[PDB]
Amino acid sequence: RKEKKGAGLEFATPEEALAAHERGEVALNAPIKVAGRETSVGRLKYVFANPDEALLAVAHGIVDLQDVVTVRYMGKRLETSPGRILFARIVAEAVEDEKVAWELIQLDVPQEK
Amino acid sequence: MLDSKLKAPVFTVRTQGREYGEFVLEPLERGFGVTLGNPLRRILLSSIPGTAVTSVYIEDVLHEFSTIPGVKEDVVEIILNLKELVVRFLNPSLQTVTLLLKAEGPKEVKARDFLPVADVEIMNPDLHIATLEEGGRLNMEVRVDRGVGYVPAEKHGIKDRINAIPVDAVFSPVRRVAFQVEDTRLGQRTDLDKLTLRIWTDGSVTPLEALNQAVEILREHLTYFSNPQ
Amino acid sequence: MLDSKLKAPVFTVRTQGREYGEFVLEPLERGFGVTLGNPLRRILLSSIPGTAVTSVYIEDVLHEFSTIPGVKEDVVEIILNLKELVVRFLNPSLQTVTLLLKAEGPKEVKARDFLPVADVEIMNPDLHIATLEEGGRLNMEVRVDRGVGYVPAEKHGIKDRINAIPVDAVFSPVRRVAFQVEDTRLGQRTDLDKLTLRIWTDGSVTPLEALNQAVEILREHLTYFSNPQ
Amino acid sequence: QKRKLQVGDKLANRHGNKGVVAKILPVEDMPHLPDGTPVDVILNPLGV
Amino acid sequence: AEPGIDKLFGMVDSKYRLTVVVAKRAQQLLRHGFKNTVLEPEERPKMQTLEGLFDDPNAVTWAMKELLTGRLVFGENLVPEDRLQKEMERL
Amino acid sequence: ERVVRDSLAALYAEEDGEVAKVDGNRIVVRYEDGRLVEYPLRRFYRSNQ
Amino acid sequence: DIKDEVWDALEEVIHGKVVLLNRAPTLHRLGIQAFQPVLVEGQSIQLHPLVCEAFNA
Amino acid sequence: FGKRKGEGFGVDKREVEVLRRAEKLGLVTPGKTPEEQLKELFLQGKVVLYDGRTGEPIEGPIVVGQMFIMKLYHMVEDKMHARSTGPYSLITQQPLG
Repeated sequence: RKEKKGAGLEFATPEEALAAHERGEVALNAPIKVAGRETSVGRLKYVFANPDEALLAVAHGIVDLQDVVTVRYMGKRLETSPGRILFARIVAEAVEDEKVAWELIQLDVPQEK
Repeated sequence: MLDSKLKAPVFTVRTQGREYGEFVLEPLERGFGVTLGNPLRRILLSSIPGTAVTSVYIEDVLHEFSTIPGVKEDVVEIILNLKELVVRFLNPSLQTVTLLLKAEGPKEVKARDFLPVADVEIMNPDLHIATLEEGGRLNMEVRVDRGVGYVPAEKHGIKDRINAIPVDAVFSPVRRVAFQVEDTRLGQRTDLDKLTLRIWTDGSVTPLEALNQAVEILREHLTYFSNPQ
Repeated sequence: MLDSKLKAPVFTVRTQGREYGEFVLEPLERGFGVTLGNPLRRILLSSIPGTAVTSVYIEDVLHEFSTIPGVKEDVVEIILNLKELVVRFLNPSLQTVTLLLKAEGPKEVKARDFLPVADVEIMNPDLHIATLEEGGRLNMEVRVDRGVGYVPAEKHGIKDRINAIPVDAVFSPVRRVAFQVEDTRLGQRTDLDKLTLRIWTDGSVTPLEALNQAVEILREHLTYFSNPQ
Repeated sequence: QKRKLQVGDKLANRHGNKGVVAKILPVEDMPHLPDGTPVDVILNPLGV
Repeated sequence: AEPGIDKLFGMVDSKYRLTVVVAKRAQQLLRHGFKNTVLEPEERPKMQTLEGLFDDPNAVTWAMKELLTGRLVFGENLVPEDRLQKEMERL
Repeated sequence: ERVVRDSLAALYAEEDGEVAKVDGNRIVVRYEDGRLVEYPLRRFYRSNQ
Repeated sequence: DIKDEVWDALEEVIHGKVVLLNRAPTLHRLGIQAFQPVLVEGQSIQLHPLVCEAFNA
Repeated sequence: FGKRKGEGFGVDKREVEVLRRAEKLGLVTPGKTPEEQLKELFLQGKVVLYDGRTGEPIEGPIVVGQMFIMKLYHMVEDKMHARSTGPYSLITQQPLG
C-alpha cells in the first residue's frame, strides 16, 4: 500500500532525518507507509532478524501484512512486506529445499494470476 | 465407552529434537478441535514466559544507524544478530542479567565467546555474532531480562547508559505454532475432529513442557470463575 | 496474589430474571479477552445439556399430515408450536417426562393448560398451542426428554405408541451469547482488558448455571492433556 | 415425506444468483454481528 | 500418492512401459498369491486398524512399493516369452 | 397481492359479513344478506409436479 | 439391516481403489479424471476446487 | 446503536482496530470519533463482524443484510441413479431400467 507524502521526503542524504522523521511519524507528519525519497519510515522504524520474528510481530497486530519493512532473510536484507515473506515461506515449506523456492519466485510484485 | 469415554482423546506426540513438536488429539467431538486449538495457540504466542536481549550499549556507538569501523557488520546488523541469541536462567530468582563482551583482533565473535556467568546458560554457543576485520575494538554489553510475548523497543525504553540503545525484545520461547483441525471419522459417524498442533520453539523449552505450561495457564485462568461477586 | 491476581479480574455479575445475564471479568492482561471469550461462547452454544420436546401422541390422528376436526391449526402447526415449548426440570435426576393435555370447546389452548407434574415447570405458560372452536376434543401426550445438542427426528427414533410421531429436538437452553472486550486502566499499565459476556437463555437454565457448566466442561477437556504418551 | 434442507438442495434469489448449499455449519462458528446474532447464509462476492 | 513417482519416471524411458510393468507384477502377485513377493521380511505395507496390508488390500501399491527396490528387473525380451505367456492364463 | 388474488389459490369474502365457523378444513361464513355459505379447503392436495 | 461392520468393510474395500469422475459435455481429455474416493456422510459429491477449470464445472 | 448504548457499551477494541484499518483503506473519513466513523461505515451498508471460529474480527468491514432466498424445485436430479446391476434392453443388452 501507499497513501501520501506531505513531508520533505528527502532522506538519502541526512542521517539526522532518521530521528527527525521518526518524530514526524510520532506526530501525524508522515504516515507509516509513506512515499519517502529513498525509504519509507516503515523500513527505518522496524527491522526483523528472521521471518519468524516478523510474522510473530504481525500476530501482535503491530504491522499489517501489506506494510513494507526491513527483513533479514537467508543472506540479505530486503524491504518487503511480511505478506510477501509469508508467501515465500509458504512456497518454501510446501517444497523441501528453500534455496530453490527462493530462486523460483518473484517476491517484488503482487501475485497476479 | 467409545462414544465419549473410550474416546478419551488419544494424545500422540512426535518430537523432532528440542525444536519441533507435533501433538495429535484424536478423536474429538464435533467443533471442539477449534475450541481447543485456538486458545492454546493464542496462549502459546502471547503468555509463555521467557528471556530476551532487552538492550545493548557499545563503547563507540552514538546512533542506532551508525557504522562501526573495524567491523563490516553495522550497528543494525550487530543488534539484528543479537536478537536471536537465547539464554536460559538457572534459578528462578534471576530477573535481569547484564553480560559484557570485550574482543579485538581479526577473529569471529560468537555466542560462546561471551564471558561466562555462572547462573546463565546459552543453548546456541556457536551463534556467529559478527566478525572483526583487523583489531576491531569490540567493547559492548547487553542487558537481558525475562518477559512474556513480544516487546517493541520504543515503549519500554529501558536505560542503562546515556548512550545505550533500545532493542526489540522477543520473549516468547515458541518460534511459531500452527494447528489444523481435520474431520476424522469413527466406525459409525464422521462428525468428529482430529486436532494436529505443530510447535516450533527456539530451544529454551521443549515443546512438551511449553504445551504443558499453556494448558496449565488456561486451566488456572478458568479457575477464575469459581468465586462470583 | 496482587501483581497477578489483583492485576487479575474481579468476577462480577449483572443478571435479571433467569433469561439475561452479564458476566464481567475485569481486568485482564492484554491478549486474554478473546482467548477466554471465544472458547466459552463456542462451548455455551454447542454442548450445554437441556430439555426439549421429543415425541407427540394424539388420541385422534394417525400420522403427521392429518388434521383434527374442530382445530384451526394443522398437526404440522401444532408440532411447530410445541417446538418452542420450554420445560424446566426441578429434579436433576429426573430424565423423561410425559405431560398430558385434554381440552374441549372454544378454548384458546395455551401452554398453561398442561396438567401439572411433580417436578416440571413451563417457563412459557403463555405460548399459544391451538384454537378449539366448538365440539372439538383435543387429547394429547407430549414426551419430553433431557438431552444435549441437536438431533433429527428420525435419528433418535422414540416410539412409545404405534400412533406416536417423533419430532426434532433442540436441547440447547442457551438462546444466544455475545462477549465484548474493552479497555480499562490500571496504574502500572494503561491498556488492560475488561471482558464482559452477555448470555440470553430460554429459562430452563439460569445463565450462571450454564456458565459454570461450560467452565467445568472446558476444564475437564483441558484435563485430557494431563497424561501424554 | 417432509424434505428438509440439506447439501444436495439448491437455492436462489430473485436476481438469479443461482447457488447450491455446500456445507451446513454449526451455529457457533459462523460469523456474527457485534451483538450475539449470527448470520444465516454466506455468499461469495466473486459472482457479483 | 505413492513412494517417489519421480524416481519411478526417472528409471524408465516411457510411462506406458512403467504401467505395463507394474500391472504385470500385480497380476503375478494375484495368481501366485502374495507369497511371491521380494520385500517380505521387514518392510511390508500396513493398515491402520490392523495389519491388513500384509495380505492383499491393494496389489497395485504392492507392486509399486516392490519396484522402488532393486529386486525388480524388466525388459522387452529377457525370458523366452512363449512359455510364460502360455502358462500364465491356465491357473 | 394481485398475483395471489387473480390466481385462484386463496379464498376471499365475496360480500360484507361476519365469520361463523372456522375449522381445519371448512369455513362457514354468514353474509350480511343472512345467507350462510360453506367454503371447503383442499387440506393437503398433491400438485401436478 | 445396515451395520457399522458393513461400513468398516466398505472402507476396507476402497483403500487403494480409484473411480473416474466425468462431466457430461466432454470437450477434451480432462473431462474424465480419476480420483481416490473418500466416504462421506451426505448426498452430494465433494469435489476439489482446483479441478473447477479442468472440468467446465 | 442506541439500543447498543442503552445497555452501557461503547466501542469494542476489535471495532476500534477495524475502524483504523478501514481508515487506512479510505472507506471512512479520518479525524472522526469511532461513533460517526462507524455510522458512516453503516451508511455504506457494511458492518463489523467477528469470525466466531477465532473470535478475531474480520479485517475490513463486511456487507450484510436481508435477502429473499427461495429453495428451488428439487426432484431426483440430486438423487443418485447409482446402480451396480439392472435391467437390460431386449434388442441390445445395454442396461437400462
